[PDB]
Amino acid sequence: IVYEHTIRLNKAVRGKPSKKAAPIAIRAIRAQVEKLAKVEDVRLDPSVNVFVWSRGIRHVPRRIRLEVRLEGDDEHKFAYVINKDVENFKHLTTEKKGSE
Amino acid sequence: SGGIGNKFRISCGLPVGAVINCADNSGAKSLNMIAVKNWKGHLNRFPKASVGDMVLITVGRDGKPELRRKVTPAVVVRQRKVWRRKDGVWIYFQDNAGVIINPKGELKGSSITGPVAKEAADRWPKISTTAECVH
Amino acid sequence: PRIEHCSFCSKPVYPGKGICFVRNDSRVFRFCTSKCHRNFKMKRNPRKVRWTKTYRLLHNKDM
Amino acid sequence: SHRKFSCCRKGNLGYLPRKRCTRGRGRCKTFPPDVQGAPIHLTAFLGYKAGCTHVMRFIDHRGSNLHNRQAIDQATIIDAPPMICTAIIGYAKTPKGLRAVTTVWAAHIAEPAMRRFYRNYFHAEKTAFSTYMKKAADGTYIKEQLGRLKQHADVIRIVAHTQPALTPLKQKKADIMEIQVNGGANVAEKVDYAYALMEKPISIKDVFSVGAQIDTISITRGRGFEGVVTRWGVTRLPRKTRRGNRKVACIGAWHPANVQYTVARAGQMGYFHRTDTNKQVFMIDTAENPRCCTTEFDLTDKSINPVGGFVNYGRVQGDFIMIKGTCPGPKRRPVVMRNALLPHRNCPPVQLQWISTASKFGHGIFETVEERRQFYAK
Amino acid sequence: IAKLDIKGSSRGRIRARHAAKRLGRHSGHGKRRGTREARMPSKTLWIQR
RNA sequence: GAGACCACCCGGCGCGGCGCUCCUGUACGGCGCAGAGCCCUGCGAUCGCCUGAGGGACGCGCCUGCAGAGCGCGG
RNA sequence: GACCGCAGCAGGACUCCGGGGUCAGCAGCCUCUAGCGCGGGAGCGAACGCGGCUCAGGGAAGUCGGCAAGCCGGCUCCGUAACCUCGGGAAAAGGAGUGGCUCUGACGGCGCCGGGUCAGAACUGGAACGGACGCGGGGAUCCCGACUGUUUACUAGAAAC
Repeated sequence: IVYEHTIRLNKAVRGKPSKKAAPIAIRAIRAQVEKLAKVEDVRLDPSVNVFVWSRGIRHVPRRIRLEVRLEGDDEHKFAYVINKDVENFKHLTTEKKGSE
Repeated sequence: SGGIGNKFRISCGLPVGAVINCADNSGAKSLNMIAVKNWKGHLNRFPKASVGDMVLITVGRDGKPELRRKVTPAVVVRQRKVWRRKDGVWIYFQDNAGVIINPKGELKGSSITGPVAKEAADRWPKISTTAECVH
Repeated sequence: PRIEHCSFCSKPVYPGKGICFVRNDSRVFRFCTSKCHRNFKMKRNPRKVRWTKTYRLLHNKDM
Repeated sequence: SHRKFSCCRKGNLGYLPRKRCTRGRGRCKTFPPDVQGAPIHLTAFLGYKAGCTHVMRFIDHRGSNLHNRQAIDQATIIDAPPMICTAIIGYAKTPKGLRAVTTVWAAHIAEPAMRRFYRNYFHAEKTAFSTYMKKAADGTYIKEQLGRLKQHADVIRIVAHTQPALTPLKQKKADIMEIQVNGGANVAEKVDYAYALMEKPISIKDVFSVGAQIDTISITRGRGFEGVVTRWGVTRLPRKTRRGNRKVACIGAWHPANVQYTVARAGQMGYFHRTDTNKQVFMIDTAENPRCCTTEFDLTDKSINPVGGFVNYGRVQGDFIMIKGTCPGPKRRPVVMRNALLPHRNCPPVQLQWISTASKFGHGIFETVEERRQFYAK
Repeated sequence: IAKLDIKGSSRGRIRARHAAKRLGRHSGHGKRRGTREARMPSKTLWIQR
């Protein structure tokens, strides 16, 4: 099962100090994936870590398209997320593809 | 009495220690405020004057020698801070200004220079008649 | 209702809104909002700014 | 020494203690006087606050500064969900104040009303009223109990469930506000008015006549634990001050060696239950009317829902009531309105000539959305 | 095992400003923030002269 | 709508999108038979057109895509 | 980066070599090289501090006193008093410009090459230019000491020496 969702980092880093914007965003992208994936472990591809930190530590990209593929079973349930490249987000929402 | 009529409170902008401009042809170039008539002061409150509040002012060195070294009653015609009349219009005058008036309200000199606010006119009539424009 | 027009924006100003100001030359100018007023303090020509009706008239979008 | 120059103790002491209000929302506490022989009317209603307006009106006040002159005043719109009588409550005048006698509920309690009894509805027993519903609904137990209330209790009240779904509030649990039949000719007449209204919708238009003065009681907006400078209005101590300028310099004199009740100190600055009084109701109208906010001056249909929507509120589906003046409380807050206890003797007659419907959100130059599509055209 | 480059910094932008300065594009009275003697020594014109 | 932790008001929340409305002031780019002039046959700060545009949003109406109410703990 | 301060202490310890860019500069502010993430981390953004930022109108009326903030500043060009030990004051005071482009003139070597400095113009930027950074507020007197210098390390930097 792979879920592709748009994650508003800007609507997450708001409410936290600017000097620590980027760390809070990484953690936020780890909290949100767990709720959507209904998993207990989130592993972030190094490529997402590049993207979120690309702008800097004070301001981050407003949104990052994330491909959340659950790759965990046997009660390990690790969910892997890799940043997908899109030109822009118009009619974009969670778009689950595939099944067990 | 001399100031006659009822004025709805308008926001008050000029406290004491203010050199309001003087538009009269009396020749007082500038007036420095000393007090506003009928001010019951609360502790540590500078007394303040709105458009049309009789204030006692002292003419500065720039002004004519005779009026200097004396407290003269004046009525503020223009206040820079915006004031809301009951119409709900918010109006702000370009530069703070005053006209020297008698306890009766007779001005020291006939001419009033530039705009005069409508609240000054109701309280003090002589200004109203000589006003070039009542804005 | 009663609607005036701004001395800068030229957008109809509904009653109760806007700051009305009187200049040194004894003329009332009704500013639309803080924006109509702040752009007028430094007299950035209304024509140069594209949001004012006056530029739209000059650029002919209004015709 | 002594006080030297004389000032005042800042802050009314009657309102102390300044604490988070324990009552869930505004409570009546005192109801209007009975005045036996008056027109039989209900005293109070409950609403939810909405965004403010900027109405323009004409003042026919003899011997006044603005007599016969156009003026603008500020009013707060309140959505009025139509209420339903859910029960009749009796009170007997007794040596210890008011003691209650024989409260009777309706044959069927309303579904929102049932939700009030349980903390959660879905995950709950839902067993409340099970015996009562079977006990009543045959119209016999209801009649005899109502008869007891009429015989042994002088003061009669209508328990009213308000409907939260009609308004945008996510409350979803009916709140119950007591209303009091007042002016009934004799004790019997009041009970019969209530029984007709049992399980029946009442809208605010029935409760409050237009142009009357009413009292707004609400839990006020708060800002959290605050410093003395805002909580009590004490003057800021001089800039150069070790340990910080914002604080009362001396909390007591040596001989009254304790902190006095009146001494200013930090406290929760909000959520106090507060009542304003004698505020006129400028317009009472159904929001459904397409022209509910139109005027002869308007020359367009003009509807209550403002352009861009009421900020921090919903679409005011029905019965908007505007009170001139700002009622206590933030938007989306329960506000009980009651007929005023001590109305201002001299009231300017209410003649609204225009009501502003321009976008509350942002600076809006468009009274109706249509004029805005017209301004931008293509 | 690998050795990476010095990651030398861009000297492209600097190149353009220095060529335009040769034509005098950036020599406006506001841009210079140094005394006229420092920019061209007043002794130096004389030593050449 | 309440907040130091708490407590309180509420609850299948919310996450994304879609509209509206507002904020800002014509977006990138394309085109020009605009441009002081220098000049190879091109360079050019800007200028106009597209473009009351583009961008954004915490308010507001929805929401089609995920979802959302313990097979906890007490009772 | 291990010395000495009870110690792996925002403290005190002598030099050597010292790239680019804006700039007058071994300045400030960025950067190659070169090092490296320190008595830990997460929530939460209440009071109240501590380090800044801004404020309508007026402005010292505050106060023991403009304490503190704030104003000014770079560059070019005019304009620069009283007094005076004529050396100064003096950056007195007081104004004008400053941006980016399109260009034209002055200077070492045509047979090709030097070097960016200065002027002088156009044309254009919401009516903006030292756009960050570095970076005097000014005048009127009076009282002491002439001043450059030295001082009671851990409460007095002066009129004292």
